[PDB]
Amino acid sequence: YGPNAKSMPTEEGIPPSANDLLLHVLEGVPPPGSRRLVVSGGDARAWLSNEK
Amino acid sequence: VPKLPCRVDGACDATIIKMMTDLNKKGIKVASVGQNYLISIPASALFADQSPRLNWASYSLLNEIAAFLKQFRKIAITVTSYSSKYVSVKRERALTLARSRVVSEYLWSQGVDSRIIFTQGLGSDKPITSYTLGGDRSPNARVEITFRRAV
Amino acid sequence: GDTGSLAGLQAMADSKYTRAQKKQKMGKIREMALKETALSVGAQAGLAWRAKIIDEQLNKQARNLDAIYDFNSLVLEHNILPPVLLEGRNTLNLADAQSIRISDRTYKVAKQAHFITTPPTWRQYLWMDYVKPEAPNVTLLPKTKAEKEIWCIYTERGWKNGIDQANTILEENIARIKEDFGGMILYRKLLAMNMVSPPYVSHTDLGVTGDGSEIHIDDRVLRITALPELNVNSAEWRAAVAK
Amino acid sequence: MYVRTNLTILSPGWLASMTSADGTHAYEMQKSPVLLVSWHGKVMQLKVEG
Amino acid sequence: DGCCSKMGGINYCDSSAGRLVCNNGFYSTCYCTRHAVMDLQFLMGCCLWHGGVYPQLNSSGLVVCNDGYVSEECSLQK
Amino acid sequence: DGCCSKMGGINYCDSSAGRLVCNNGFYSTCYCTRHAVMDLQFLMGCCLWHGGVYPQLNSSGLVVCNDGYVSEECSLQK
Amino acid sequence: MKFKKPPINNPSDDATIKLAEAAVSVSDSMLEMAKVEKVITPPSKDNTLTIPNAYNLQARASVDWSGPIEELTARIAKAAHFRFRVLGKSPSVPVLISISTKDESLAEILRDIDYQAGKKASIHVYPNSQVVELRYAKIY
Repeated sequence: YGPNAKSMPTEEGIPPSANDLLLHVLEGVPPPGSRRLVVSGGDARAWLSNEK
Repeated sequence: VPKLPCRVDGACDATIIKMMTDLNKKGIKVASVGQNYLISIPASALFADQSPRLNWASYSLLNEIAAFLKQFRKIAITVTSYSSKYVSVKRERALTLARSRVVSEYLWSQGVDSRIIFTQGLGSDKPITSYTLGGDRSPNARVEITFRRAV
Repeated sequence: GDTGSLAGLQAMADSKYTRAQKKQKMGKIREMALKETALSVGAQAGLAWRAKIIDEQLNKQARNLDAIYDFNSLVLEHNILPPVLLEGRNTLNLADAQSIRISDRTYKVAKQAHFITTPPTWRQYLWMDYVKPEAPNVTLLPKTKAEKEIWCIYTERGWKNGIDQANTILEENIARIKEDFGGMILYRKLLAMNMVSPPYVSHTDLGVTGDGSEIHIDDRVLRITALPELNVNSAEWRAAVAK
Repeated sequence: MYVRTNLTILSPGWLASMTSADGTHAYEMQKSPVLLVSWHGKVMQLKVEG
Repeated sequence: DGCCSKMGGINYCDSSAGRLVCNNGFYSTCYCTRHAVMDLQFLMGCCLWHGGVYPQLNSSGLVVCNDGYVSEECSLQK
Repeated sequence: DGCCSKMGGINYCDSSAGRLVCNNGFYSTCYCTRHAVMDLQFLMGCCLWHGGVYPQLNSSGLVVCNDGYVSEECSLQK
Repeated sequence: MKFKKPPINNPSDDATIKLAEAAVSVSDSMLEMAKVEKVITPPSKDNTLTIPNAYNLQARASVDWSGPIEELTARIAKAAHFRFRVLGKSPSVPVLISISTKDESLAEILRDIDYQAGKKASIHVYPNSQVVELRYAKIY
């Protein structure tokens, strides 16, 4: 492609599988840098890592 | 934390054991094992002789039973009915099934917070004594309520 | 007064009303400050009280809303929310003079179909936010009994107005969710009627994949390829009947 | 099979989907003899053998 | 006050159930840990069933939730 | 003033009809909602059957309406 | 000499009035679409042959449930004193059925469960083998 070739054909491949942090979350270890959360009404745990 | 509940709403264990003591003093059989509980009621104190009809004063005992049953957290309640051998197997089974259906309908009509109620009857299938000489006044004629307390 | 204005002006020509307006001067001057504050705090109190009462009633009869709204029935077999459709009957348009354009019926796709994880609930639309107010602010105290009374009745009128606005917001939410469910049921009726194409969604299958550190067992990809839409092929439409 | 088309594939799944501005589309497909193409709304089937 | 009232008194609280076991063989109806089964079907707070309340400091009394929804029922009127 | 007067009293406002319901099974003669049938034949204001009163600022007392008409009897005379 | 009209009640709520008048139109639309759907689609067969009725199956139940299927059907299997069999992988999307009923036997309870599940799963009961099997959809 030349420098004037601003046009590009657009490609889509496979969507990503999952998030590997959820393995540690399902284990019970929070990801590093995540913040604690308060869970009320039942027995559960929660964290905030990438504002999710 | 005051906004969070401290106990279950409308609960006092002293009142629970008090009305339990009053029922066992009256003659209502109360049975506890683990968190599994059963209560046995004599069928002659509720129905007429071999017929599915209720006394007008029976609603007091039913109201007391529902008041006691409101105090627990539950999932599944089971009622079984037992009678004495009168005519055939079919008639006694049908009578026990009808009595269980009527008492289960009234107990669901009262606002008890259960999920599933199972109702069944057996007639004179399972005796609880070798003594089988009395009529409907015999202790084998009974209705049993059974459940397991959640948590 | 100004109704029998001849006699009203003849009475105004007397000097006693010229000094009777000088005592209504302070009344009309010290008036407008109390009403705005009373109306504001009444609006806050009425909105909060009506909101709490209406949320209590909603939670009281919460079960039949779940009974009447089964979005799980309407969700199609590939976990796809059906799209939302609108209709219109006996349409006309008069843009200007010498120009009319009318038609029988119209159909409009509002929201496109997409994937979903959980069915919606009525709590996403009909629940109202309740926070108790705890800040009664006083700018000025109503000194006389008369201004205290007009403060009370203006607070009452604000209470009524806040109740009415809460009713309006709840009614708008009701119309919104009724619009959504009507669009769903009209799409179902139309796909029964064979006037809209069904969606199409492809599945891609791969076995094990990944490196010696990460592996996945059954790599499955589900992708909605063809959106539903209206079809113009009029001869391919099946009519109905009734008994 | 690597297929260049002006059409699109609908049924069996896709792995790599390249598309240009003029409508030329490149599809990476696993070994399958039967395909379904949705031409402008109507879908027809194509079978390719060796 | 007295959770195991007219009973043996409180033995101790189990945090696995969040429930207080009395000195007699019974479960008290009181709660001890916040990770226990409540029955909460009513809550306060604005911007519920949305992105939550936006934590910005708006100059006006208008409050808009994080998912773009406007919280007029918590906003200030005139 | 008394809507269900000399009756059982006022039960509630049927807002489907916008009308009060007496304790005995009859509708009151009063209304209770503004979305009801109030048969009025007299109105107020000027620039009527037109675009309304134009809210622009005029140096004189001449009020124009939004359809271009001028309400003379609503205007300041001389 | 005093006059009256019969159906007098406790005072009402306008929000419930609005909900009722919305749901009347909703239910009418549902009724007519169900009518035209039943007219258009020809029925073929009933599931009562696949789900028959026998003894120790007429014991009754009153059930409210609005959760996942598996706990409820394991509960009714324990009631039935029957073995349980599972076929197919459980999908990642959960399957949820809400049930509000009163005094229904187990056979039509299972029929309503299977009808409300629809395409997602199927139920079979072999009373001679005293088993109840559920099978997920062989889909995707």
